[PDB]
Amino acid sequence: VRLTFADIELDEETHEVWKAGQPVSLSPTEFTLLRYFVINAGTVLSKPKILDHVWRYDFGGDVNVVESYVSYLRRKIDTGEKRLLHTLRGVGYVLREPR
Amino acid sequence: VRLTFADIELDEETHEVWKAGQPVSLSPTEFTLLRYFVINAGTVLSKPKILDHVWRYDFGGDVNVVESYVSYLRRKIDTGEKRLLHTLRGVGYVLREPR
Amino acid sequence: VRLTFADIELDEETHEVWKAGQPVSLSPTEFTLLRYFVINAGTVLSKPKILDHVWRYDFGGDVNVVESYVSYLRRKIDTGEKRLLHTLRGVGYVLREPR
Amino acid sequence: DSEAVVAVDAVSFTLLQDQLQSVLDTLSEREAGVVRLRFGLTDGQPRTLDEIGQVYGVTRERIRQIESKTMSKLRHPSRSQVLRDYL
Repeated sequence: VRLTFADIELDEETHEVWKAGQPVSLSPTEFTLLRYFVINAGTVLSKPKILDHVWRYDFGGDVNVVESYVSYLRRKIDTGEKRLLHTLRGVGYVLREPR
Repeated sequence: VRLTFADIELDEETHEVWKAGQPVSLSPTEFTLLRYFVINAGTVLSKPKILDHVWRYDFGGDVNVVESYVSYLRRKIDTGEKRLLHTLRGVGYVLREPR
Repeated sequence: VRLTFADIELDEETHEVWKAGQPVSLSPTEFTLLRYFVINAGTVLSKPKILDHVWRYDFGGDVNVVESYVSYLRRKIDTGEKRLLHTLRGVGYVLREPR
Repeated sequence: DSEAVVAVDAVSFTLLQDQLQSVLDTLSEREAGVVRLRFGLTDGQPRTLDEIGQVYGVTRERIRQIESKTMSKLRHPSRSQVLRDYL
């Protein structure tokens, strides 16, 4: 029932994420964002898509909050400047494996 | 029919506990809280669902009652500040083995 | 087949009871109640099921009858204020020994 | 024509609208209104917790609790079975 890809292993029931096998704590919104990313590994998700699903439907703010959350997740799990959390300009973010 | 979680021992047949070698007493509502926590051990319980499962369905009161009850638990089950029974802000309560 | 707990003794044939071998005369109603709690020793028993089983289903009025019962047993079989038939408020009563 | 109306899903949608209206009516008026303005059924905009709180005179935490309770009781077997076929 766990959602995993490469080095990320998220267990919803126990509510924990593993990045090479040590405890690491995230804020919730970031946690459900990571859950949305992992459940759709290899498929790019649009910015309004993420805003409507992982944030509330009536989010009246500005977009860059999602980019701040993505930066949080990247600096949390993706240490190097070559990342597994890829970004496609104008289309959004995705969690594939680099080729 | 018995209930166990590491150093936590619960028998619901005659409603008794033992922690690390000393039986203790507890209120019925908080006892039912502990029973729910140990049957759903390893799984996160949301406070909505917690109240719906342990207290009255038509409970029109506030939400700080569950915080008071879990505090009453914590001053009886785990002495250390690092906590066997843990809290996730905005997601609810959970029971774990300390890491 | 004669049933005892700790030192209190009961016969299901001659319906005589021994308070650690001491004589006692008991009314039939709480006699059957006591016989009940001996036959299911190791379990806490609450008024809904007390008046359901040891009292007729037609009894739909007062509820404090079992409290008065346990009061007469308390004054009768135990001299000390600390009684072997412990009471858990809201979940009824249980038959144990001090730890 | 991808954008053309299929003329059958429209009938399905309007019947779903009527059935959802009836199901919401089965519940209490307070909870039905909370759900309606939370999901934007009367109008296009789905209102926020602060908006429903300021229009109903109730604390936002209490409104969240009552919304969760309404959702849980709306997940009830008969309603779920009735709405299942519309998918």
